[PDB]
Amino acid sequence: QLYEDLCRYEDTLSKLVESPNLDIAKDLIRTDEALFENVKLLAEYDNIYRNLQKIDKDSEELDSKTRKILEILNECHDELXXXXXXXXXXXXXXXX
Amino acid sequence: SNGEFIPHIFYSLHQIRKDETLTGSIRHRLKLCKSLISENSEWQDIIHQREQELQIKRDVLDDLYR
Amino acid sequence: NLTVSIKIALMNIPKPLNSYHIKNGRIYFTVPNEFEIQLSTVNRQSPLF
Repeated sequence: QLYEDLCRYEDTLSKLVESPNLDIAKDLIRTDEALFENVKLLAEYDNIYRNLQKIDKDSEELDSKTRKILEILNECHDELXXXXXXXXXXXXXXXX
Repeated sequence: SNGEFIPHIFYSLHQIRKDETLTGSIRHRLKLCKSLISENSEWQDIIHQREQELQIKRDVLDDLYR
Repeated sequence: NLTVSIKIALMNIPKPLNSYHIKNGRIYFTVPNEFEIQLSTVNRQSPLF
């Protein structure tokens, strides 16, 4: 709707230079008001989009933290079980 | 988009409506407005989704503490 | 599978690939076609950074 507004002005002026009435000017005025309102709304929408981006970044950060925790877990599992108990049993059988 | 370039056109348009170079300049600015707007309820829905992720994770940690 | 499931879980998986079956050590995902079979593949990797 914002583009037809910009085209109507050019068409009406192009018709005024060649000649072409008073009504089309009022049409231009209402067109003006509509265009202004649309622009403002658009700007607000842009700001809201920015907020959305921020939230996305936060989510990504939390995901990274979770990944690191998982990795530390896998290390702790690779550090430690029944084979040592069996070697302790055979060691007790060797000490006595 | 930018809303400062529109009253500048409306001033001259008012003058022309009250009465080639004047309308030529008006169109010269209107083209820049066309390229500007062309380059540049919905978001609400989106807002909720993003927060949905945050809420689930908070609930997990709360599962650890409680 | 716990390492791959979080990176796959974060990325934007396309719509025809939302359905998958995590198999023992792999991710086996399907999509029907023909040729007496179904277009299913097994995926497994290691990097994530």
